[PDB]
Amino acid sequence: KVFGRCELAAAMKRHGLDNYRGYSLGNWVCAAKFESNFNTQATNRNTDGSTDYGILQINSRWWCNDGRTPGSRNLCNIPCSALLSSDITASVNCAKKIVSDGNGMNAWVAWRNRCKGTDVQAWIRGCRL
Ligand SMILES: [Cl-]
Ligand SMILES: [Cl-]
Ligand SMILES: [Cl-]
Repeated sequence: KVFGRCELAAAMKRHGLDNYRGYSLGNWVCAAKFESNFNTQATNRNTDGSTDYGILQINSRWWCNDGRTPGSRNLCNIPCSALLSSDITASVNCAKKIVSDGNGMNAWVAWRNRCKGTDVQAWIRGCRL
């Protein structure tokens, strides 16, 4: 599913991501924009052989099981395929664990490089929330 911008903001809020660990909704929408362009089915293969999955490009090295990332963990206790669903529940619940791991949203390098320090409120501007 490719979400609309406000549609995704609303879904993220519904699932308790708004201001989670102090990160406003615009941060999360911005991260999703640059990670996946709002496409739940996004996948990308990393140089280390791991894969990133879903709207927030969650990585199989630590967070989910895909059966093909040697030496990896599955800390969200989910198959990576669950992160591709039109229902963002699994991605949100896993993101909550990731952002709580110590480095906040810096875990998403694209958030650090493209969202951090910017006017992230622009991502939810106009949205009925
Ligand atoms: Cl915001
Ligand atoms: Cl594996
Ligand atoms: Cl980047």
